[PDB]
Amino acid sequence: TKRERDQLYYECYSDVSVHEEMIADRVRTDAYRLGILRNWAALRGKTVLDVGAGTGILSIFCAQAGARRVYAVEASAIWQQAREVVRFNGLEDRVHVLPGPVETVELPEQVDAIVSEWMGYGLLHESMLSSVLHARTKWLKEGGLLLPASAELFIVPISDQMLEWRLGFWSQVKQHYGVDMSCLEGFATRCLMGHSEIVVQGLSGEDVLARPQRFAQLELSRAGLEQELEAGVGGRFRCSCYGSAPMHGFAIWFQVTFPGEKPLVLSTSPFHPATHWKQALLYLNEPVQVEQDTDVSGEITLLPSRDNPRRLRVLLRYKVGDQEEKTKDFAMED
Amino acid sequence: RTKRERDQLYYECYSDVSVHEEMIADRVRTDAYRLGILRNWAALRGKTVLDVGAGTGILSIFCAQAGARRVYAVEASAIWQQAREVVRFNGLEDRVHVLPGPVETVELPEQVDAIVSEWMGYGLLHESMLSSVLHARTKWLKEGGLLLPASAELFIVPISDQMLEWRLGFWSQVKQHYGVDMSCLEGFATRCLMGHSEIVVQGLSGEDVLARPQRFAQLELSRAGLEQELEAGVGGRFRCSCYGSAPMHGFAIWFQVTFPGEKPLVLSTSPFHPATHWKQALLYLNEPVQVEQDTDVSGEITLLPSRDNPRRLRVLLRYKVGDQEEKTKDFAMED
Ligand SMILES: C[C@H](N)C(=O)Nc1ccc2n[nH]c(-c3cccc(S(=O)(=O)N(C)C)c3)c2c1
Ligand SMILES: C[C@H](N)C(=O)Nc1ccc2n[nH]c(-c3cccc(S(=O)(=O)N(C)C)c3)c2c1
Ligand SMILES: Nc1ncnc2c1ncn2[C@@H]1O[C@H](CSCC[C@H](N)C(=O)O)[C@@H](O)[C@H]1O
Ligand SMILES: Nc1ncnc2c1ncn2[C@@H]1O[C@H](CSCC[C@H](N)C(=O)O)[C@@H](O)[C@H]1O
Repeated sequence: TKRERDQLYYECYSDVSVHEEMIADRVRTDAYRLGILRNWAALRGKTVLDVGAGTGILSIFCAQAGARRVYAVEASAIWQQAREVVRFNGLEDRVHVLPGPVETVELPEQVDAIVSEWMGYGLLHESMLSSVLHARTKWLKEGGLLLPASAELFIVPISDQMLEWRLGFWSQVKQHYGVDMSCLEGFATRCLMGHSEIVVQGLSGEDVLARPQRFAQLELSRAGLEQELEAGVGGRFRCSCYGSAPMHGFAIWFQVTFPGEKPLVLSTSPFHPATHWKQALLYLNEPVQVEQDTDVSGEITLLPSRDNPRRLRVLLRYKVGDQEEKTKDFAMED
Repeated sequence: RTKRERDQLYYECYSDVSVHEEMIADRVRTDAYRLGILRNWAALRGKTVLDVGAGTGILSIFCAQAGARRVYAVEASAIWQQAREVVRFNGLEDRVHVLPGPVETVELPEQVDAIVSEWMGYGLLHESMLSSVLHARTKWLKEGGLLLPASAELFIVPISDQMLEWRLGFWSQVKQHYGVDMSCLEGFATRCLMGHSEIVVQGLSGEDVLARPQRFAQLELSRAGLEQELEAGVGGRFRCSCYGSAPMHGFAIWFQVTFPGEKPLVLSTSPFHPATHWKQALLYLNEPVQVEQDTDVSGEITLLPSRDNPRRLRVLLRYKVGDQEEKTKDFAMED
């Protein structure tokens, strides 16, 4: 039920831990600070809607860039901590915390700018972008500023170092304890790779087996986008492996772009500094060995789950070299 | 919340590889049992063994290697199928017999000369598996029979969790990195991280320990009314004296278990010993208390099963810190 699903979802954000995690994410939090301060021209003297203000930090960054008024809308009980932070920084007169969903809140005026940190695992887990787009339609003036303004999604075949050690563990028992358990490699593979869950795990550049491929671009200003999101977003990809590796499946990640000076990009690439998002891993049922110039192709759609519209679903089709086309349907882990 | 529903959810954890990888990767735990079993070759060579919860079968195989003639590997989760294959692959399928199902209901062809079991949960008694080992002792161990391990001890000490101290202080550091003062959120963070009634499993070290650890219970597995003690709740009074000035966050408990020898082998989960998968079980007060050198800390702790889930550890804590009034807190193992 909606009532139950919202209450359960907002329960997460009424607790300190996820906000500690988000603000401790320097890459994420510095990116928004600099994205905002670099848009001082467009914000100074202007009104801002912060969609999902949480502890209020981004609304305060907007005030510090010289916005005349900032509506900090927060649906979870954390709105009380945002009010306390705004009062505590002496900005009660410039930042107004409004409890409740952005979909139903009443702003006194339309706004010149929206700022929101709406991105989930795999970019679209939690489906918060719908709330930002709802706010854009209803509260942003024609021509108004969107922070960030766009998002891009990337895919690449990976060999996951940590998964490889966990799979290989059972073959090393004999050397450690004088019992041969190498026969549980099959079992370990079914348990760790044969599930249909998206796995959130940080990779390094060494886990990446080809040139990453962009499979989608979301321009938040593009009319049509709400409908695209419920249809599902994605496309085809093609790439060539660098070398011999046990391929475990694919990583997807995203970046978002603030307008500038010059445009600031917040990346969640494994080639770039770690963020709380890590990457979203799509494991094959078992490893497939690949080689220099092995062709990996397929097609991916990100769409909301039927039973929970905040639950990211990934439909993957893929071909590794001369192995036949396969299909796998993933849902975000609990 | 039916018994058959609680059981199938519990055993579904053990039917998956992850827990068995974690346990076998725990060198301290796994070496202690290898060594504790092989050290006991005398009483095992040519003898019958019951392995209560054989899992992937590893301890059942240590016993065959120790020279046991017949080992019954009882395992209630679907992992018994993986144990059968491990035994087969190590060429031991005539000495080690994997029997599926709960030890409470399975049929051995005979009484056994030894029980071995790795029954220990977080805070020692989380999962309430000791009850199954004792059921099997009563029902299947011969008079004068051997138990591996033989005893367990519970320990308690006031702690100043350096990790929690960092997390509570985090909101005071926001102004320095980002130019926003969020120091006013310390109270909120304290309510969230300390104000709940969950036992937190977390690895401490000496720097976290505020006093001499106190033993608050000794479980001799051979002792008669132990099952009844477990139902009533095991525990006892404790008192200690703080080492220095510190924000006290609460208590850590841990356990060791002892195998008979050589000398007796002690598997310890103390924060002063090498790290295990069990770590320590943390009991936080609702908020920090400032203690000083020689600040007196005392109370009484009971460990017992929860009412709704009998496999869920509950801790009743009564404590007093200096001249603050006695307080009470009732903890249940985190899910
Ligand atoms: C949208 C925003 N920009 C964001 O980054 N949110 C974050 C940030 C940090 C998180 N740490 N863990 C989680 C998390 C953990 C478990 C479950 C879920 S959930 O089902 O999507 N949920 C919100 C209840 C989320 C985080 C979510
Ligand atoms: C008793 C045995 N000796 C042992 O050490 N068991 C272990 C060992 C490692 C574990 N890693 N995580 C868990 C764990 C994680 C979630 C839930 C639970 S549970 O409620 O107690 N349950 C079994 C369903 C347990 C472990 C249990
Ligand atoms: N439809 C909606 N209306 C209002 N707030 C929402 C919302 N959907 C999600 N939120 C809130 O949006 C927040 C996203 S997390 C980001 C919090 C804060 N802006 C920061 O950057 O640290 C959560 O607090 C969540 O409760
Ligand atoms: N009453 C019971 N009867 C049989 N098996 C049980 C049981 N209670 C718990 N178990 C099983 O006991 C095991 C304990 S943990 C794994 C122990 C394994 N012998 C090892 O040391 O690596 C789990 O596999 C669990 O499923």
